[PDB]
Amino acid sequence: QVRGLNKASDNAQDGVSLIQVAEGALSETHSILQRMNELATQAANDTNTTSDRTAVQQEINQLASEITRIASTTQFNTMNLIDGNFTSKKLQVGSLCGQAITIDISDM
Amino acid sequence: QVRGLNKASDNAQDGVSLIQVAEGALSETHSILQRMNELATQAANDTNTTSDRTAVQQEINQLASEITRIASTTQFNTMNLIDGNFTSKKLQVGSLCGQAITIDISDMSATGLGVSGLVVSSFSAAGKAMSAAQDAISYVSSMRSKLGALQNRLEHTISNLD
Amino acid sequence: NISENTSSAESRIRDTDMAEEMVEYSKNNILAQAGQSMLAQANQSTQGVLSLLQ
Amino acid sequence: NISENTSSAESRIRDTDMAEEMVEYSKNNILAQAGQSMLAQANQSTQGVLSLLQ
Amino acid sequence: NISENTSSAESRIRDTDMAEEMVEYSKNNILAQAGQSMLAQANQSTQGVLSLLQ
Amino acid sequence: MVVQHNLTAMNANRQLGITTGAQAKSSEKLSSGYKINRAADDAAGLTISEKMRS
Amino acid sequence: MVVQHNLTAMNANRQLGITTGAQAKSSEKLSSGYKINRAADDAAGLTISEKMRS
Amino acid sequence: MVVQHNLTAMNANRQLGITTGAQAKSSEKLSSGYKINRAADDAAGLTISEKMRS
Repeated sequence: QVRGLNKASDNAQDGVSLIQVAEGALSETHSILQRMNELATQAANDTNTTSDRTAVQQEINQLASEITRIASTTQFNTMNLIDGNFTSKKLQVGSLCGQAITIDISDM
Repeated sequence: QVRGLNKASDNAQDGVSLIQVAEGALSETHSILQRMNELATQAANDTNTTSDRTAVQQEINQLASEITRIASTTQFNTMNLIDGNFTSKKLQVGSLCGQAITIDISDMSATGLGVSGLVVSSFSAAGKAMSAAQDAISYVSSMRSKLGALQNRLEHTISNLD
Repeated sequence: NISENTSSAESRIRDTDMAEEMVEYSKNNILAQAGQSMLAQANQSTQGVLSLLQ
Repeated sequence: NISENTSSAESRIRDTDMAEEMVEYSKNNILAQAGQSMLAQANQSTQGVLSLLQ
Repeated sequence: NISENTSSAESRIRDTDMAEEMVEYSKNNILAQAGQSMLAQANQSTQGVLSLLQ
Repeated sequence: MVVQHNLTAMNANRQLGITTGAQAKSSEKLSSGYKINRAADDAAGLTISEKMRS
Repeated sequence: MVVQHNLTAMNANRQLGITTGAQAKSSEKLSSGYKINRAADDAAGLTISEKMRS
Repeated sequence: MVVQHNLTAMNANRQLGITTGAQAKSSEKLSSGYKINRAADDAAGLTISEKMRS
């Protein structure tokens, strides 16, 4: 029980540590979406002529490539965390067979 | 991963740092083109006599050479940045094989912007030279709009990799 | 402008970040004291031979 | 008159509001002083290892 | 006029820019304070020998 | 704690950098007097301002 | 335990050496103010920094 | 450590010399108001300037 509970305690920290990578990566998806909202708010104004909305669009394309780059690149231990493949992954957080917690992360 | 992400952060900053050299060179291409448009607007007026449009033309020929000198001379780590040949160039922006960001920079020579040979000896040609220099301000705006939007990916990348 | 940006470029490579390096300096400073402590105790460790029927 | 209006328009887009920007400067000047304080405290914070039967 | 232009030329070459030079001065006042800091720490570096079973 | 990785310090270093970044990008607007120095500040604000300058 | 070779102390010694090697590589960067003091720190970064100094 | 040779300190003494030397070569220009005080600063800066002074 003690040996098992100590691997369980370490697995819950391998679990916290994994979460903080994803919760950290999505912290810049906010910085990018807060920027895309504000850019789109600027580009909505009918004082911008075509050349100014393509000047906005260069960043709204570059930043959307960035949200995909954060998602396909953020990994922990060679596993992608927020591409939508971190579905149904179970942490073993006790001494006995199948005392799970489930990690399940939608596509970002 | 930690060692590799720290090189990816260092390379994304080596990317921001390159971009600033290009972006800050095209800032004087704008300032030369703002002057060529103002010179062309002045030479267009047919109150100018011939000698006083060739007096404008001396500054337009010299400033067009200066746009080509900004273009062929601006370098980062000995690579030319706005001669047209900084294309297909990549930043390794992660720990793994081929996690790229791409840097492409259209030609910013006086030929690449169509301001080679702005002719201002008449209202017809000096208006043609206003049109050309306002298109070239529009091109240098659109290229600096790419190099700026790209520095915003990399500031988010460095905030992310760190 | 190019001089300023390439000074910034060469600084980002070559200058010591006095904050980030003082983090690494101070790890090693405490490890040296912890390793000198562990060595000072290692030379005491085999004193336990001397009570051994001698 | 169109020049005075479109000058006023460009100045709205691009000149620094020095009033506003000196708010945002002085936030960061305090946060940098507080961050240097916290980094300087953090480097000393693991001096706690050394009493520890060492 | 040639005197004002060749004064402006020699003042380009030889008078200090007090603006620029107070950048380069203040880098060095900090690096000297930081070098004296590292040298002060470095003289106390080998204080770690003395606990060592001695 | 761990002697080998002062993560209290490494996070404090990471945050100090984010803050000296915001400081150097603010100080640029006050020394120059412009809100868009670089097209990275506002791609429309640049593109529009160059048309209003024109 | 063997009396003739204190292997716990030889490990502690050999780890003390690796620690004060790293400590001198830090102290050098703080005292000089350069990250790359020598080509063993970054051959690419020494090479690029000389082309940028140039 | 070697107790006889504090090279952590000898390198720091040496790099402090480079720093407090460079500081006195800067301080000379602020106290004097001139960039080239000595022909060692710029042989052409001195030589050109004396013809402009003349």
